[PDB]
Amino acid sequence: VKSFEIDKGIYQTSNFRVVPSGDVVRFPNITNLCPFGEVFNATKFPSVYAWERKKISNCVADYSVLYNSTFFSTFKCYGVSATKLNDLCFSNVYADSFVVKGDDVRQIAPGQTGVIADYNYKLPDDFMGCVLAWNTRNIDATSTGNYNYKYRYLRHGKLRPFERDISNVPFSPDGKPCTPPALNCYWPLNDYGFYTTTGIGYQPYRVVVLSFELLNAPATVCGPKLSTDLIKNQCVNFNFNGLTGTGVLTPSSKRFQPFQQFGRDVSDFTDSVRDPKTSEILDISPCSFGGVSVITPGTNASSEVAVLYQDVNCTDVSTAIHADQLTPAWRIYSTGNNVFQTQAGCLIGAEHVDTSYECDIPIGAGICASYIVAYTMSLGADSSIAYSNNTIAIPTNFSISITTEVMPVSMAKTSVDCNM
Amino acid sequence: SRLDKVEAEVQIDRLITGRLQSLQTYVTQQLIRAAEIRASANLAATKMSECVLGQSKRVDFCGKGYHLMSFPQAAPHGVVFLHVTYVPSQERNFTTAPAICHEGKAYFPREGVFVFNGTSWFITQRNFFSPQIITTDNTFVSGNCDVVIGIINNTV
Amino acid sequence: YICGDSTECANLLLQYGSFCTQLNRALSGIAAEQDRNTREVFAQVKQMYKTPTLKYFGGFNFSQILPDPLKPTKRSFIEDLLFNKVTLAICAQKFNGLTVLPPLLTDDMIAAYTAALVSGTATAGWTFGAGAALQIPFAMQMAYRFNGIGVTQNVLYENQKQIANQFNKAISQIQESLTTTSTALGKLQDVVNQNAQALNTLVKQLSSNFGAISSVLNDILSRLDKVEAEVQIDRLITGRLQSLQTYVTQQLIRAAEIRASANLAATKMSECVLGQSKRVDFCGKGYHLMSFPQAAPHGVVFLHVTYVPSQERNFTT
Amino acid sequence: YICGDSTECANLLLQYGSFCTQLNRALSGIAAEQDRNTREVFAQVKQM
Repeated sequence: VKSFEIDKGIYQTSNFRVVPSGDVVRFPNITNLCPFGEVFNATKFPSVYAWERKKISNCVADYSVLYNSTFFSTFKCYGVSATKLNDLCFSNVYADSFVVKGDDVRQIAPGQTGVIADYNYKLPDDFMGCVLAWNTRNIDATSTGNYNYKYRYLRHGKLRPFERDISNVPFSPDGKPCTPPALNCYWPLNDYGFYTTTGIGYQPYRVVVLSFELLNAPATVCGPKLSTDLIKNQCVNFNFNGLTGTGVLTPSSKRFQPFQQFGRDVSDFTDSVRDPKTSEILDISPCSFGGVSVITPGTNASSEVAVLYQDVNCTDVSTAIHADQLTPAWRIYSTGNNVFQTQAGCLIGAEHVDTSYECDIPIGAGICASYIVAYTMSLGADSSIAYSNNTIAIPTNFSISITTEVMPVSMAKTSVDCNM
Repeated sequence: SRLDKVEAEVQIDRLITGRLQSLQTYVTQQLIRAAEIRASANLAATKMSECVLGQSKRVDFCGKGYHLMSFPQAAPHGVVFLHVTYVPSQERNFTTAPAICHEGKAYFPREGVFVFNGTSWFITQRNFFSPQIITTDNTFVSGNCDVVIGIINNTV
Repeated sequence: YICGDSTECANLLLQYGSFCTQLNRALSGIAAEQDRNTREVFAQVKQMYKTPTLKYFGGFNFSQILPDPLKPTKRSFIEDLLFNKVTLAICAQKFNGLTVLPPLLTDDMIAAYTAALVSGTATAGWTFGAGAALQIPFAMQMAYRFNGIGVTQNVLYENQKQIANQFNKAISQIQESLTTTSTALGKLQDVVNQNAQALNTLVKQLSSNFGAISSVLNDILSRLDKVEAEVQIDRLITGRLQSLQTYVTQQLIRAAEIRASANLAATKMSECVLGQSKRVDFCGKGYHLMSFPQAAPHGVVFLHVTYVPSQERNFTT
Repeated sequence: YICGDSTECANLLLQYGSFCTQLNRALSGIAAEQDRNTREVFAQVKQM
């Protein structure tokens, strides 16, 4: 508050919170190799209207064929990032494998349909993972022609995401099942023209779409990570299967469901988790917090302080002293006392007193301070009285207590050069 | 110093946006202060009409005694009043008698309570030991003497 | 509230400077104003008395108006009716960042101040304020209110026990009109309701996205890498700050409204209670013979003894 | 006020939370309070 002379009272200052200690990582003991080197190096890579689909289940996803390769035509993560990729344990990411010409990579996004990605393989608009692409002009694109693989280019309109028809429809623009060569009656089959000396926009790009089915269970596929041990009643760190964070753990009290993991109690804040190795544990993430607010008597009398904490039980707080867990990490600072009731909490530096002065500095809930003490409160000038009937007083002296009264009849007449 | 046309102005507009919300916040909070300050200012004019142009008989309104006078003095941005109050300070002890039951009829006094039944001597005021010889105008013809609590005879 | 915590985001707040400090300055001063409200509304008499518990004065019983000390709590019964009537839609520990902090003035002490005023107003002199009390027996007191309503004292003593019934049944009709009854309590309900509305609105604003990929912290920090992070984080923080700042603005407006009514509250604990507030259609809707306090959650309920004359003569002039 | 006819502007307005709800509520209660004021100032009369 920028003064040497500062007056008396609870003055606000910054936060306080408790640093976590442990590093709880709870992954299942699922240990496996993904079909990654199987899918991205397959002997089979189909067309786009006949797009391959693969579920990836119960693996340990290394993401280590990913980062050390210059082979990739488009190593690009759209709604996600490449580097924070093994940070969560997944349930059934989905590879979508197909052979395109050399220009459909731009034509693959949330959006960016064109004709090929709207007549052969339709994309979503909410959940994304990563697209991976490469060329295989040295095996597939034979300069004599590789007319083996095809695409479709005639249909009544657009599509919904992740949806496929193998049906070679001999198209006519109002139904009408034709035999080509009839009028407006063709077949949608169209070769790829894949030569070894073919153009750059004509290259056979074996392209995989990755959808990331993001945690619709206690999941399966982790990354190369290290599950650790549980702690209760202590603020620790997290990284669960699709969760992270910082909190205080205790067991649950649910009617918990078999498909279920989360609790979001008041709104969207998860507040109870099922451990991936069969435990039911509430996650009270408020480790402890509130703001410090210094009691000081005014520096014409003292430099003796007391640090009033707020959302505290004074039990992890003496710990946060003597395990050094307070983020206002204090140097010259002991544990003289710990007055704690009136559930506003921890008052390091005053004492329980019944001698009730006029309540100088009002503390938290009813408690007040003096000298330094912190009693509760005098209610006022107590009186024992017995109002009988005829007995009546009338004053015969007085005073004229001229008091102040202070009424601010203007503020500073201000103005702003909003042009300056 | 490194300005281009476009993206530099986008940063500038970020500053304009922040400064503008901040200033507009300042405006709005000033206006809040203005509303609070003007309710109080109306109070100040109100008190200077009541307390200063006269004696505001409504009690503990100007002064925290009973407001005998008041005195304004100016100040930067505000004003300070000096309340000439009235705080009584002493005590008697006497009995009461709500009537003056003299001839069999009751006499409720002057309404303005406590007939001085300090040995039924007189009738006194609200706030000082202020005796009155009981006569034709210390009371009135008030029914007859039936629901009295006190009897005061020898009214001559 | 903004920035539950991860790491980046405190620095990203401090990119906007002292804004957390301004908010807490505001809400702290607000809280201090509520303390002031509770003081200047409530802490109006030093000279607190004993609850005298004679509880019958001429004929005039304050049954359940006062607390009754043989109960466990020293609350009056009507307060408790009010407590159970008002809905509310170890430590209180959220992590929405929010706290309904407890008051200074503890609810028993709230009740003690109110009930003390009940006592010393029912007892202890119409002269009440400058001084302490002057031993005045409550029939002289509301007889003095008859003198301040423009009539004699004949109307008191010759109607005395009648008046008793006329009051006391009325009190019990109060205990009619308050027990199973209805929304003639509405304004404090509105206060707590708007608190819940603004507050739950503010919570849902944390659930509110501001155009970002997620609407929650650290799930963004499941799938981000770089500046994109602080892009959507700054979108979040400005949106959450606008929401929170609109909140602070409106709380301040609520403070303004609530303190105008609190000026009224101390005003009617002064002018209506401590003497006769001779102004007209002010305390109740009659002539204000008396009025009493009642403690309440977040507020107060006054108890206005009006005086409603209703018959007809017709006489020539 | 904010986009009358749209597809996208309604969608992005949904993306900004319950703003509109609060605004409707606030001005509505403002309206309601002025009607309250209209009762409060004027309508004191028992018998017209």
